Amino acid sequence: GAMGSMERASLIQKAKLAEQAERYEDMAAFMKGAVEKGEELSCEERNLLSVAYKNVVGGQRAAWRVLSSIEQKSNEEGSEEKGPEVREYREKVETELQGVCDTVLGLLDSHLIKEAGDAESRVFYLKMKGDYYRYLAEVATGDDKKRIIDSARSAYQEAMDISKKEMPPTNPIRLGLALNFSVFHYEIANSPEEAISLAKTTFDEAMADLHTLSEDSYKDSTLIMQLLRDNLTLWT
Amino acid sequence: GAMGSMERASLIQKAKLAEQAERYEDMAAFMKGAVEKGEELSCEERNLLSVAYKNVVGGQRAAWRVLSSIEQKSNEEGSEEKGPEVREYREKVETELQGVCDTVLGLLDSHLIKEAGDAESRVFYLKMKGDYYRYLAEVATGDDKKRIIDSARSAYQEAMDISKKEMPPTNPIRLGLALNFSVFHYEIANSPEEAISLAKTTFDEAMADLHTLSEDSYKDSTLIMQLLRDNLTLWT
Amino acid sequence: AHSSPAS
Amino acid sequence: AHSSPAS
Ligand SMILES: [Ca+2]
Ligand SMILES: [Ca+2]
Ligand SMILES: [Cl-]
Ligand SMILES: [Cl-]
Ligand SMILES: [Cl-]
Ligand SMILES: [Cl-]
Ligand code: NA
Ligand code: NA
Ligand code: NA
Ligand code: NA
Ligand code: NA
Ligand code: NA
Repeated sequence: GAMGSMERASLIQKAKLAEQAERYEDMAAFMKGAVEKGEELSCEERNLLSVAYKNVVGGQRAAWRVLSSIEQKSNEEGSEEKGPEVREYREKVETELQGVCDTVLGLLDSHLIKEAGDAESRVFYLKMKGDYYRYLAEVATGDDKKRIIDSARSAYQEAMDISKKEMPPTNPIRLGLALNFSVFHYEIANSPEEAISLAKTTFDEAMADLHTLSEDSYKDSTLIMQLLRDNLTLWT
Repeated sequence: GAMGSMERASLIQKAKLAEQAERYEDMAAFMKGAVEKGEELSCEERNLLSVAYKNVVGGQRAAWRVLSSIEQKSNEEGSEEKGPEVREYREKVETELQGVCDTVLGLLDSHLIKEAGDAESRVFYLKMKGDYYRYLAEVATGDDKKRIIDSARSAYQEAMDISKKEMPPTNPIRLGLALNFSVFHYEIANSPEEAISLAKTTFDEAMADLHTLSEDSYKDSTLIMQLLRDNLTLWT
Repeated sequence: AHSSPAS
Repeated sequence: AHSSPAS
């Protein structure tokens, strides 16, 4: 509650400064503070929340992958025993990553999702819930791996159901949701055919709706469509 | 003292893992822990110490410069009053930066410098002392600005005196010391002519000693000489 | 694979 | 200006 004494508007202002300074841990703490003021977030504020924690967890995920690769190489045949240090430090990074994911999921559960009535906010937060369960799933190995995966799947599915009912196929949130659910299928759920089908249907349905858009909206939608195409090119 | 229960060798091992994972705050904490074991550092360990804190403070310096530029633009004519937030957050980053600098200077004073008898270690640590007083000077404005600058100058000068007596002109530590003292003159001490003279004499004296070097040492020395040339090109 | 950017 | 790299 270290941000409890700062005004909501000052927290948002400082989150934007932290972004300019590439101080994403600060940015996340400011936006957590803003969320804990208890008011719903605007579109811009939701983006700030997402940018901050995307960059924090992004650094942790990249570090975890470096360390996991070293750990796995240490457990091949002919590898010298180097002691517990690699495992220990990988566990340290993994625990910090899980703590960030838990923090985000806690904000969504208390009480961003329950107060989100509009499709754009509700889908945004449910996508975020899927994303941060997906990051937990990337590092999970024990008894709860399956339940973490199902938690991600359930959040993404509720978001998809709403987005398909309430949003046009070119909406960037809908597009980024489908992109990420497709990555979930490919990388987490061992369902590459589901991933490919989802990416292709999403891309084709957005293509057929581009004619309705302004030039600026067209640029926003085609940016995410190109990521879908990039993945299909990687996967096929 | 959170590293007090970990073996020195494990701290060094984990510092090297953190470097591979680009986790420089972790790396700095591991190397601080290793220093606090009380034994002198090897050449490789000194480099690890330097890499860790260079990258930590490097991120803070870059953020401070972004925020200071915003702060200065907020104080021009025709600028809207946005409240205390820019100043506050710049101060926050500045205080964290000063705390890192103080931590390094404290390690050097307790007791790296006093135990360093060889020229290569003593010059390395005195250069570091100059460097971290220089970083403090970059953000200093009040009554102690002049004493901070003189502290940097004094450390660099003692390092120069030893390096000139005890090291060849191509030694990479000697070269990087002179490079940094030249930047001190140009950017901190308002002495651009001293900066230029130092860079040119350093470069010319190393050039005349390259013929004594192996190919690998030649590569190490010419790398730093090119930075001296780059600065001279910027400054003349 | 690429996942979604922040807007 | 450039300052010294870490080796
Ligand atoms: Ca509502
Ligand atoms: Ca000694
Ligand atoms: Cl550890
Ligand atoms: Cl699936
Ligand atoms: Cl602040
Ligand atoms: Cl001077
Ligand atoms: Na208020
Ligand atoms: Na070991
Ligand atoms: Na709608
Ligand atoms: Na020991
Ligand atoms: Na304000
Ligand atoms: Na010597």
